[PDB]
Amino acid sequence: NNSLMRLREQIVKANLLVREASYIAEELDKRTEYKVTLQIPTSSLDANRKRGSLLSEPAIQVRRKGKGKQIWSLEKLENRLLDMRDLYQEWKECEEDSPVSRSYFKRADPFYDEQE
Amino acid sequence: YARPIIILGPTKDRANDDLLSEFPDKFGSCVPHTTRPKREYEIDGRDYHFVSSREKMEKDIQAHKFIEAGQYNSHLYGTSVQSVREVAEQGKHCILDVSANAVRRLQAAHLHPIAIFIRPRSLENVLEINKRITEEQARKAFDRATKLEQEFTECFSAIVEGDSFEEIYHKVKRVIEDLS
Repeated sequence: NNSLMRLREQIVKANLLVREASYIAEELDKRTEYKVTLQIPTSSLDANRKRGSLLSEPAIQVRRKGKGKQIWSLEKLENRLLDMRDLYQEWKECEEDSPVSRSYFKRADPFYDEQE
Repeated sequence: YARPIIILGPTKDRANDDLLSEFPDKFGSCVPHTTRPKREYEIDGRDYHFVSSREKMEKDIQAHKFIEAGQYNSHLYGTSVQSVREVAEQGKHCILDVSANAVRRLQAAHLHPIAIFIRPRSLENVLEINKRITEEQARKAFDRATKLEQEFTECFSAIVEGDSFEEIYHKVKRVIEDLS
């Protein structure tokens, strides 16, 4: 049951982060849905755990309207948050409002990956 | 070949956004150049054309290789004729967020832009079409729009007016389709 308690605490962590990502995304007018799901990483298979152990850890379903859906790892959301927070504070502190500043914020998208 | 777009006047930015997000197959934004390093969530040739040499770029700016160039937070950003040109070939109207001077520059480059000035009838008119802006802020827009029309009248393909942004957006839509 230690894998249960570990999974449980991870799902709590992910539950919160997904909420913070969603909010910043909304503020920056880059609306994006973050949903928590499971995945079974290759590590869980190569770690020959005791039978009865859960293989799952949280992963993040990332959805953007008229674009598609993708999975991020929790670690990846956690890292991207470093960038989203940065971009947000940069936005909140910008006193510029020029063609270049506008475009800079419009184009900056750490929230979803075009993948093409 | 689709004609590039520049909207000007009050509410231009919301009009710009709505066109891009509401009709994404017909409208596009071009890829600007920047001297800023690429970040992990960006992609060369999609987010920006990332340039390795600020000096080469400053030189290209001085030689009018961009229709608009600026600095923001230590880095140079430029919009090039070829980027604009490249969106147009793909049958999309390049939605351009650029100064009114970029219009003569686009004209000369043979891009045949569609420049549209959203013209407010009064100070309260701004309050009608820009219900978001404040009384202090709505005033200074009329002043910018009057001086804008005084200088660049001859650069406009069309001028739109309304009592609501709904009326104006509707009209911007029609001017574009009419002139192409």
